[PDB]
Amino acid sequence: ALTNAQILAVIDSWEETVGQFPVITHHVPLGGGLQGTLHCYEIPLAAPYGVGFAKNGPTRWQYKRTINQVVHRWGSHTVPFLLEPDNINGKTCTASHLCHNTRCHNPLHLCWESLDDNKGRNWCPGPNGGCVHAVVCLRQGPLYGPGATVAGPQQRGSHFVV
Amino acid sequence: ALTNAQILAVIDSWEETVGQFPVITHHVPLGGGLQGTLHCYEIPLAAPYGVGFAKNGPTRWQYKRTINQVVHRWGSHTVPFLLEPDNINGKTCTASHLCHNTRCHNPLHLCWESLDDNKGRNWCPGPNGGCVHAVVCLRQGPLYGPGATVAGPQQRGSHFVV
DNA sequence: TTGACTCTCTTAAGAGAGTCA
DNA sequence: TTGACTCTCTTAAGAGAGTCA
Ligand SMILES: [Mg+2]
Ligand SMILES: [Mg+2]
Ligand SMILES: [Zn+2]
Ligand SMILES: [Zn+2]
Ligand SMILES: [Zn+2]
Ligand SMILES: [Zn+2]
Repeated sequence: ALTNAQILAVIDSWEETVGQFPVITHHVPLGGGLQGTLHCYEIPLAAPYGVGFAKNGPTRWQYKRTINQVVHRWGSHTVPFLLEPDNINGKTCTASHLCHNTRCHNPLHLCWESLDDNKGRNWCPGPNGGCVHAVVCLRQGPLYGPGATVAGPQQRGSHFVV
Repeated sequence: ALTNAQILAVIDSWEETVGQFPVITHHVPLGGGLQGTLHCYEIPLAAPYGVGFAKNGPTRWQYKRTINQVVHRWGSHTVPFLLEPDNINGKTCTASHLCHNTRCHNPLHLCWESLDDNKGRNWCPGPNGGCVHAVVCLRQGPLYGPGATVAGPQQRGSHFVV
């Protein structure tokens, strides 16, 4: 809600509830031929999810609290960042999964950044493969690699140069 | 329907027309602190665009030819790839700008790949900065870099470990 | 046959809000 | 007040199809 105290209280309640989610170990590529271990705090697959949580989409959830008799609701991964600016360079800030695991609500696996920065982590080589993200990646992005291009640049005639 | 010879004739007429688009020289980052040059063949900003071309969206165009009284229409960047497979790994193939310049229709600046591969080139370090795309990038992706993350992973209590 | 407009849709990373019990 | 559902929207890389003269 409006007060910093009320916001800190929302963050504290969220952390307490998510801290009781099942902790699932995931071994992950780091880049550079190395592997690491992440501990994700995963929201349940079906109701009940936890106090204050409800599912609004196949992999979308919301957290809600009643403050001053009014319901306040947020995207379930945005709560850690309620005291941060909600935009940057005129772009909306988004909750970004460093573990690339949507059900995870571990705030040690989340950052707050533009949707472009968020998306781009999918292709990052990872913290041991050359990640240059100032807020460093926790793993190599799941889509990093050579790709599967069907056809490359080509011309039939002689009208074009690179 | 259309024979492979009719398709080649469409590609040839498309190349003839695109080859007469204004050619703009762009200096671009290659990665590794190096600079290179790309020559983009840019569709005009407003009508007329060129024989067979029409705008269906702010940065979307289509190419149209009528053959034996039947109207055929294609996305304006898909024409170079009409003799190629149109899917791979269960994913639709898309025209992917190696020059990251949507108005460009230079077929030497295009490849044909999944939408995920396509998007990922936005963050590639480039052909002189560590690109691992099998069909190599022509330049560093426009969104490559440290990013502008507003807040990193953090917790208020001690409920979480990474 | 052609040009110049019109409309809505896909994907996968993210969102806000209403209806009931 | 709290839970469990419902719906559509945003973005930026990409698409298909209709109308009129
Ligand atoms: Mg993400
Ligand atoms: Mg692209
Ligand atoms: Zn996680
Ligand atoms: Zn990274
Ligand atoms: Zn180009
Ligand atoms: Zn590349």
